[PDB]
Amino acid sequence: QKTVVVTTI
Amino acid sequence: YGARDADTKIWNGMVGELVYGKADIAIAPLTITLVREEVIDFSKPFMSL
Amino acid sequence: YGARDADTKIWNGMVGELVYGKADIAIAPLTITLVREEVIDFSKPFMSL
Repeated sequence: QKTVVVTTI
Repeated sequence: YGARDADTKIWNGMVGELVYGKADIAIAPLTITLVREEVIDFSKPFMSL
Repeated sequence: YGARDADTKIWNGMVGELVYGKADIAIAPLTITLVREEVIDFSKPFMSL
């Protein structure tokens, strides 16, 4: 399965 | 973090990065507000303030 | 308020009325927990205790 793309700041 | 640009109606920031595409999750200090809740899907609060 | 039982597996309270048939909304001091969240459908908190 794909890699989940977290978006922090 | 995120806001609707009232002229262009276009989001920006971490809310706009997953409404409009290239993000799957936003584990970050994203305050639970009403104008964000209408477009994204918050968990229950992990931190109160 | 509501909890399972290790004998008959029956919710007893306001969570018992929502799960089975006897209610539609339970505006009340229900505390957002994990064991309730699996069977009923809470909202963003109105009261932070």
